[PDB]
Amino acid sequence: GISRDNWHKRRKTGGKRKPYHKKRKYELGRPAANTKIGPRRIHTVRVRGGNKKYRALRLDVGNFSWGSECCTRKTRIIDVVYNASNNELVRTKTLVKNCIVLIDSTPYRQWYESHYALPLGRKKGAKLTPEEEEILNKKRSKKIQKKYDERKKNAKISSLLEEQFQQGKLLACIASRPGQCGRADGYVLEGKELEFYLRKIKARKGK
Amino acid sequence: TERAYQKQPTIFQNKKRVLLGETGKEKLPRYYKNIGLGFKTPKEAIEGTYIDKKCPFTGNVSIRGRILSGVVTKMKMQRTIVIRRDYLHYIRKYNRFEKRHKNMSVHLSPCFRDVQIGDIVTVGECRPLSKTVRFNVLKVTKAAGTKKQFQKF
Amino acid sequence: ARGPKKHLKRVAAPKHWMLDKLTGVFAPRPSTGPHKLRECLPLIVFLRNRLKYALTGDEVKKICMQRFIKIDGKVRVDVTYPAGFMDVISIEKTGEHFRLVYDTKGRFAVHRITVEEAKYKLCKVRKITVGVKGIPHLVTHDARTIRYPDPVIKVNDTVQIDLGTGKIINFIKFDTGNLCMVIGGANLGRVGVITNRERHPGSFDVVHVKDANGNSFATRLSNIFVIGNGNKPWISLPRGKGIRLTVAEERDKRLAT
RNA sequence: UCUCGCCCGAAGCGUUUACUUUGAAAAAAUUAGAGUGUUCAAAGCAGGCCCGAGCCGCCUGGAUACCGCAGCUAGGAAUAAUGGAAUAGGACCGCGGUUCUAUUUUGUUGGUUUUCGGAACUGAGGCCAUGAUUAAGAGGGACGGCCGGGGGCAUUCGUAUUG
RNA sequence: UACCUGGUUGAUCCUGCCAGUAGCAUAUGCUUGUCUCAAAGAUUAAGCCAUGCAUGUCUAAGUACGCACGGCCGGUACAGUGAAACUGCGAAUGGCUCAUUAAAUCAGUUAUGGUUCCUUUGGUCGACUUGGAUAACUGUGGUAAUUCUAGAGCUAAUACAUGCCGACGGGCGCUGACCCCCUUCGCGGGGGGGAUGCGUGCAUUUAUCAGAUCAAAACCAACCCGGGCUUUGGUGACUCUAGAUAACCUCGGGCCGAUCGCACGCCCCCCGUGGCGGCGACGACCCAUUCGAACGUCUGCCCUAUCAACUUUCGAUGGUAGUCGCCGUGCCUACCAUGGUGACCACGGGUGACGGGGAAUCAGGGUUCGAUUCCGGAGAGGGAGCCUGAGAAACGGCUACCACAUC
RNA sequence: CGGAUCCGUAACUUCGGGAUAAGGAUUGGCUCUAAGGGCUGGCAGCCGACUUAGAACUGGUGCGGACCAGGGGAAUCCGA
RNA sequence: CCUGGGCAGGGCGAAGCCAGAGGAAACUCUGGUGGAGGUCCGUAGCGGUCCUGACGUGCAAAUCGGUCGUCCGACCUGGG
Ligand SMILES: [Mg+2]
Ligand SMILES: [Mg+2]
Ligand SMILES: [Mg+2]
Ligand SMILES: [Mg+2]
Ligand SMILES: [Mg+2]
Ligand SMILES: [Mg+2]
Ligand SMILES: [Mg+2]
Ligand SMILES: [Mg+2]
Ligand SMILES: [Mg+2]
Ligand SMILES: [Mg+2]
Ligand SMILES: [Mg+2]
Ligand SMILES: [Mg+2]
Ligand SMILES: [Mg+2]
Ligand SMILES: [Mg+2]
Ligand SMILES: [Mg+2]
Ligand SMILES: [Mg+2]
Ligand SMILES: [Mg+2]
Ligand SMILES: [Mg+2]
Ligand SMILES: [Mg+2]
Ligand SMILES: [Mg+2]
Ligand SMILES: [Mg+2]
Ligand SMILES: [Mg+2]
Ligand SMILES: [Mg+2]
Ligand SMILES: [Mg+2]
Repeated sequence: GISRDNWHKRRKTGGKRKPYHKKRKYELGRPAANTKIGPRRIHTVRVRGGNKKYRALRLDVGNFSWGSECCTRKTRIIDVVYNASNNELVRTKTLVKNCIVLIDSTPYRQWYESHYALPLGRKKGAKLTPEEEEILNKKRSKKIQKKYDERKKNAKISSLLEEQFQQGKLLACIASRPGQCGRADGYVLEGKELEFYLRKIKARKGK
Repeated sequence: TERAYQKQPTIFQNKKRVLLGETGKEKLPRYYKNIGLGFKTPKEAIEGTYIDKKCPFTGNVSIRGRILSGVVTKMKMQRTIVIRRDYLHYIRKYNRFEKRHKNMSVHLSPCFRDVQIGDIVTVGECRPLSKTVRFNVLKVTKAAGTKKQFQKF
Repeated sequence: ARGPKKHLKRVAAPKHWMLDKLTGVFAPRPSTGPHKLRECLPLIVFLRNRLKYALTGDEVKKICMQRFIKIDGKVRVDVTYPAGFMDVISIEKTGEHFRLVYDTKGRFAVHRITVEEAKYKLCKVRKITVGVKGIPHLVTHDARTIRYPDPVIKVNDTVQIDLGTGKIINFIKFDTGNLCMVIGGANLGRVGVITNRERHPGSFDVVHVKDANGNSFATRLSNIFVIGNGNKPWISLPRGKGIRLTVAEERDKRLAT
């Protein structure tokens, strides 16, 4: 019975408009489904024109894009911090279109090893994890190609992403609508946006 | 600068320029849209700083439909001003005119500086930006009298 | 109201169908097709009212489902199928091959055409696009969406189309000096040489055209059908060259009788 | 301007109106009006020619006009208001330097430097007949010889009345 | 027909109104022979309704073992007509009324590049037939009954569902053992081939990269030949269409025919136990046209000031993010700013106000109606909510309250 | 009824009042969130005050939990 | 008359002052600051309306319990 109509409003001045419709069908309103961080649970919604809308009541996994290196991987959602539109939704842990998600940084480690070998984020131990780090021995000139990938491209993921990879968490901005398409899709906060949101989260934890 | 929670229109910032170590500039990757219609994009949208969703030269606001002209009356509303369109109305019985005006609101893009009260501005039809703002400021025309004058303090 | 309209009144029917007031209340509603309602002509109007083949509409409904009347090569089972400007009507038994061009008054003038020209058909390009796997498509005002058309076709062109295979041939562009025929507005059915186009940023450009014996008229790009190449019409057009002379000249023609 | 193929098209293009002449502009019915002997007429859009049935028939109409006001286009420049420059922060021509990019030719690729297209800033002089319509039997202000029971404050005089 | 006349006074002239005059459209009186058209429960009561009708629908072509009819008729299911039902579409059009409604609806003009769209028209569509369920039907019933229905048995399909074969694997990308040539004593330096493993198509959801007007050079290290070469389209604009890159593609699961009829012939031959299959109804993911919707832009509405300030905690105006919606929208939420309108009449009331095209009235100018047959809006006693469905806040659909009202 | 917070307040009038007019809602417990400052430097770091507002959760509708504590309105006569 | 002493907390918010808006001017409107009063609720203090309560050979030859009126003043009170 929710009407998003614009005929129950005041005018440009503030004079009251007289009601004469009966909240017609082409101006529907459906209640909000605040998407949690539990398991996967998506209902369907019939749309005018027979289309199908995917209502995500709670989500676990998502699809997230690294910004610079162009690597998009599947990622389990950890936590919701600093929605910056409504601080109640931070406590509620609600997924919305422009929200921030703690990416579990595990599926980027294997790609960073496979493409930018001699990796980092390995707790500064250098003795554990028999990953098959140095087993294939990199026989042909593709070892030199990986040397071009590691030294000429120089692999700089400077100290913000260094500390986040050592902590295992990563900061992400959602770019999809979880209430419309039912997907937790987003990108990784990189550089200036990353230090901006990090300053905001640090100030929020401070004061 | 920015006094909000995020301002970044379309252009991806990170080219990963870190190869030997240099600061460099950051005003180069700016989305530069030309509206067409024989109307020049001002240089404030070239070497500016503002980030606006509703700007005709920066945002995704497509200018279509009608092209009108008003006079700037008030500034006191944030990033949008109120114009006045004076016009005459022919009446069949008495066989002469009368003055009528309709004060409309219009989105003033922050590239247009020197927007002092009393100058004829050109406006263009767009999508509904808000409840009362449908037009968009297109070109500031009039110099509003004389600009040479200066006073004490 | 709720949903689409489904009936149609004779009074709200368009003028160019030559309908009546005393005969009936409802008008034949044209079904959805490749032509809009203000620029179409139903088959029941073409047979019952225009050629005078059947007095009632039920006889037309019987014969169009007894599979005689076909449009553009294939048989239309509907009694109220929409036709339009520059179409080929052919019925299968005698020499009855009707082109639907516009009369100078603004009516659907009948035109019996030889089969060697009735096999072919001109059609105006409505727009052009690209699609699946990067292939080009062309959209016709006759709702023909043809893939892999040509690279040398502007939006406002006229391309000859085949009726048997649906293949395009013989494209002609919108150039100063081509022969065109105005199809919409107050100057419909006006055949004249393209004289001048004037572009406007308000998405409606104007075109001044001239014809024979020194006359000129202005129209809009949404109402122009290019028909020839420099006073060389590809289609034979009936009742002279399609010219509105003068009401006084029509009275003089009637006095000449 | 010859910027795109000695003249022509396109584009630079109006500072924006008010007023007028075109043209497009919409839906009909209705109104005026063409034709048509519905037995006239109100009507309707019909009908008319040759054939003793023997032409497996022909021809034509179902137009036009108005559709205020509002919006679009192309001309007109009289009347009605608007700014051009006046602390010059004027308009034109061509020279000084700073500063910036794209893509053509050096046979290509990666690195440096220019001419070049122009945007941004700045310095000096010359060119303008160098720029302000004269001053309403319009108006405001100033002057100086008066003017008047004009107004306010204070003063003086005069009978008479009453005691 | 650009039209006046009687009336104040003992009499004249004037301002002045009253009364006559002529249509219009409602009612009524009197009277009535012919004929052609012809409005007609609008004004008060959008008050209440008994009764009877107003929405159903079959092709050679979805499903036929109905007990109903009967082809000659033998058997190797089904020749055909076929009531009833499952399925699909329609019942969101038409018809009726004007009670709300005063920039609200409408009307002229513009655009959706900010959206959806049944059907039609074109493009697209690269396991010799699988599994349960059920109606009609047969018997058994319930109460005073409804267009009421449980339970026993049965079988169907384009109702529901599951689901492979074809098709060579082309080509691309990442890894990739190994291999070819030159130099170096070797290490090493440079160029060129290459099986396995992983993904591949369209649409959805992301993120990234490249994307059109411009002509002369000066050097450094490699090499193709005898100084010398290479490229999607459009608008006025785009974050348009179309490319490439890495992943998702959501069980309430996007597509990639387990459909149906027709008349029938041919071929290699190892039977045909296989192909040669032509036309036609179903929507099938998507893209455009078409029917229409939707919110927008400019302009236009009667009377009233005994309606001069109105709007804002409960959004009034704007900005930034989000929610919802088909999309842009203070439509909704959180934060921030104090805005927005008005003496050119807003705001607040009244309308015996649905808006127009139009109708009446004969100089011109105007004045008054328009519920009414054409378009658009609103409602089905009041208002609220909603399934199905592309389209409804539907009412000859449903649910609950109020007033009536039936057995 | 009684305190406090947020709405809303009439007849009349000396325009000051009437007025805490009248009539409603909330009030507990526990977690949070936001806002309101000082001192050090050529925009950064340390230290503490008790207030207000909003949100969620929960208890047998209980919440001024004891105590503290205005029943109200319409009138007449008289005296300001 | 002289000389000393004393009166918890809240509510109403006058003059004056500041800022903003309107207007040609007169001036008006809004939000604060301010703390005026023989001003309101109310304690101590001072008096004593009602229960015509308790006593009524009582605590008392006039007192006690609730309920009270006023409490910055025309206020209460000691000593000379
Ligand atoms: Mg904290
Ligand atoms: Mg009279
Ligand atoms: Mg209807
Ligand atoms: Mg009414
Ligand atoms: Mg809010
Ligand atoms: Mg008249
Ligand atoms: Mg008249
Ligand atoms: Mg509407
Ligand atoms: Mg309705
Ligand atoms: Mg009724
Ligand atoms: Mg109905
Ligand atoms: Mg009914
Ligand atoms: Mg009182
Ligand atoms: Mg008291
Ligand atoms: Mg007293
Ligand atoms: Mg007192
Ligand atoms: Mg009192
Ligand atoms: Mg007391
Ligand atoms: Mg006493
Ligand atoms: Mg006592
Ligand atoms: Mg007693
Ligand atoms: Mg006793
Ligand atoms: Mg007391
Ligand atoms: Mg007191």
